[PDB]
Amino acid sequence: GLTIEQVKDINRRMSIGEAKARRAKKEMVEANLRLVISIAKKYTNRGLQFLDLIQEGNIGLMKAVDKFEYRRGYKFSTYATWWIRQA
DNA sequence: CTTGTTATCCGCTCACAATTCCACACTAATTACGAGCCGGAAGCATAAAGTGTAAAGCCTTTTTTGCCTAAAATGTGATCTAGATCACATTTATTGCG
Repeated sequence: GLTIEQVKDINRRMSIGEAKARRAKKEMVEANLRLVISIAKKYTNRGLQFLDLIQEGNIGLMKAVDKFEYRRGYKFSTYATWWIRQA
């Protein structure tokens, strides 16, 4: 129900906001890889290998960083490790 | 003097255990719990057309039974001729020999 010319304008500016945020979150999911292996000692030999253990650990950190609020009393080193041990 | 290829050396990843049967005896650790949720099935009686089972109800055919009796098979024993029986004693005829 939109013009083929203007419909592109809506999406072209969405790739700008998601890009400035994506690259900005690539620095938090790289310097915090030490916390993933830290709590990865509670689910070692059980049924899944260690190589596939930090798999659900890295995906969890990338989820918490997105739903994180710097304007909140709780820090990140505690709020992020919540979704990690959940995956 | 500097440069190259080549030879020797090392540590490394790599490929690589072969005399031949059986018997007896023995053996395993670990991820926080509780409340709420949807799940399968506990096997419940239901009910129907459909199916295949299970009583025994008179017919017909087979098979054992008891039957009757007309006609054929079956002892009676004392006398009497045609038959049989043993053992191993002595007499007889067979083919040749000389």
